[PDB]
Amino acid sequence: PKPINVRVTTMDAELEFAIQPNTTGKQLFDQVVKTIGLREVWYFGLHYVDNKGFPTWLKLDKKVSAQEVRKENPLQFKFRAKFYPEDVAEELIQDITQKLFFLQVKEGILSDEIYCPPETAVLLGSYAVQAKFGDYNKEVHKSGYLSSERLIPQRVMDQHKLTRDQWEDRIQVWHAEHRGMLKDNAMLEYLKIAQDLEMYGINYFEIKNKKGTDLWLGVDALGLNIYEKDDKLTPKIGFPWSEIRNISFNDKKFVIKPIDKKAPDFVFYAPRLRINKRILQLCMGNHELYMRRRK
Repeated sequence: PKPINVRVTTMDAELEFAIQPNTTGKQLFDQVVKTIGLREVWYFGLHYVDNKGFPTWLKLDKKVSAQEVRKENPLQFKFRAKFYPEDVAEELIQDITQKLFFLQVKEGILSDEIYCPPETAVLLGSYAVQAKFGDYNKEVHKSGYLSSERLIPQRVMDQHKLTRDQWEDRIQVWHAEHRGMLKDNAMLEYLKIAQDLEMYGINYFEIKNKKGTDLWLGVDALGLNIYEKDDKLTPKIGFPWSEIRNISFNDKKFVIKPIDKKAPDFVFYAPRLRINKRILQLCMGNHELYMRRRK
């Protein structure tokens, strides 16, 4: 039948090939991972922009052609991590997987999505520089060698009095300390530091309690967190996956039901059904992976 042209990018590559009207999301996903030689498939998914302009995750047990992908030639998909390990250093197996996590997390730090304090930004940048440039080399890494790099999150640059040049100098000092460090190990060290950031690995959603107070829900590899609207850093209430019997989803509502029956149910409301559906998907996926690491 009539071929459908698609294009899939990962953090550092683009793939372009054709699929058929009957091709399922799983079949497309399978073609992608096999092409790049990635086997740790449980972390990843394909997202696309729907016909209304909303980023959406591709459903694997459904025809690609049946999912309202923005109609264009080629269809555009991004292959990205949807789930994060609990500890990158002990769980990730392949260099490719580790690289794609490094690139994706670094993107979120450099875009200011993931709050990073200044000294951490400098340490992180030093590993990214070691990964990209290799060992510091006086001979070729002369002043301004970091001039065209996005090194530091803009919000960090903005809340301080240092200049671009001075940030570079701080990174260079740390870059010099990493001498001999192989690229894959620099990426791993980067991820070990980022993992410790308070906003790392969390999807945030606007929600309200029954009182109508505006809050945030965070969903991550470890469980659920409830935050006050003005502070995404420090949870007010935490619900580890180990402590959750069930999360019921009814229309716009959610109800977190504890394993400990002596604890009460916690009820929340999300503003749009679209968002609620995605909360459900992330809860399901993270809970499922949580069980695996333990058994």
